[PDB]
Amino acid sequence: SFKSRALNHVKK
Amino acid sequence: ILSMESGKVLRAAIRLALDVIKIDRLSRTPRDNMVLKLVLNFFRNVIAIEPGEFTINTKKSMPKKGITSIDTLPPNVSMDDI
Amino acid sequence: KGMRELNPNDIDKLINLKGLVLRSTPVIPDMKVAFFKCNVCDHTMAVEIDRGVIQEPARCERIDCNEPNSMSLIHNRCSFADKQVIKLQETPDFVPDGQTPHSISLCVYDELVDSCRAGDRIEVTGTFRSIPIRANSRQRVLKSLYKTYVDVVHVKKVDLAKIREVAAREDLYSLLARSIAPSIYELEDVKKGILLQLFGGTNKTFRYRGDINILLCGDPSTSKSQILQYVHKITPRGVYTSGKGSSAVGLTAYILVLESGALV
DNA sequence: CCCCCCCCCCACCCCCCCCCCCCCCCCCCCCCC
DNA sequence: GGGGGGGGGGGGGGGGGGGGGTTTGGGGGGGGGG
Ligand SMILES: [Zn+2]
Repeated sequence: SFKSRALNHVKK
Repeated sequence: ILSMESGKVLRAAIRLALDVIKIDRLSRTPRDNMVLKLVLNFFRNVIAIEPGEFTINTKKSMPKKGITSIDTLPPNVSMDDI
Repeated sequence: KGMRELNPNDIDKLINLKGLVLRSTPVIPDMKVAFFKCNVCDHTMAVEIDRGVIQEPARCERIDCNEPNSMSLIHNRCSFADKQVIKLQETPDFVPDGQTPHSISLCVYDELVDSCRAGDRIEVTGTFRSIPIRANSRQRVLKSLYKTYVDVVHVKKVDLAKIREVAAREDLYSLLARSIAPSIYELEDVKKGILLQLFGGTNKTFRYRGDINILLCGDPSTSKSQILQYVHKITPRGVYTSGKGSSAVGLTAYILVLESGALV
């Protein structure tokens, strides 16, 4: 699998 | 779903449910029970759709600037529509 | 002290120069505070510019975000001071006349912008300053001899109670008429006519104007030119010239741009 | 007064920069005292 | 129950490679001569 990270708009 | 004809398809969904709520508690067969459950899942899903998270590959390093924007909406949508 | 006389000892001192303004730039925006917005979390922060350097935040300020290189400069939410640069010339009066006058650039700031205009003889008081200039803008490399400028902190050019007291006098027509040129023969119909030319009439916008126009005829062997010279000194914003060989465009406006002539 | 002239205006090395790789440090987890 | 040691992730430094850095003609304005 592809090592990756999630960026979330709700914490704006 | 929310916009079209003031969301008249929502009344279509409740009418489809009403046409098995009319019959008796027992007369609602497993198919009728399932149909009511699927109508609830429809309303649940329509509430539940929400913009996705911008998910980035971390093998390659960051440039001298970070992500340009987290906005993941399609061009024909504004957040107020959602 | 003269513009020609400034030397390396002055380079951080306050100085004061007399000179002639040749021309000025438009107002130039100078960033005093930078404004940085986070691309991830939309948080904003402000940075005062230190010696012309943006102290950019390397990571986002909010500890709950703290993403690196995520801050970006929102140009039109930065805060700007005003700057203007003016070319100030050594006056042709003070030069050793066999060789050219010098000139010096001066920087003038905030509401001191546009305190003077082309053709103004002024004093400017300011810190003398020097800065290096790049050999190529793509590089840090600097040329050894610095540019110099004066960074100004002050500028200078070159009531009714009294007026009411004179207004009651009975000889006032002749009193004002004599005053325009008491050194010249009294010719007081000419002086009275000129006094009315200095008063002027009134105006109406619906065309006509409240002007007055006079022609001194008579011999070339009389003092009328000297009267004109004094009236040109007396008036606030006049001009003096002469008509022999005077071009219709030279007197008025001439040619790219059109520039105004003597009458205009 | 009219026409012609003439004048103006214009069209190979070194630095900065970026990418790639390796090491070191710091945290977490497990074991030992 | 706390501290040490082992193991894995993440960040920073250092090196290497690459790209960039004046004449001639024409029209119109302006001035001078017949
Ligand atoms: Zn942030």
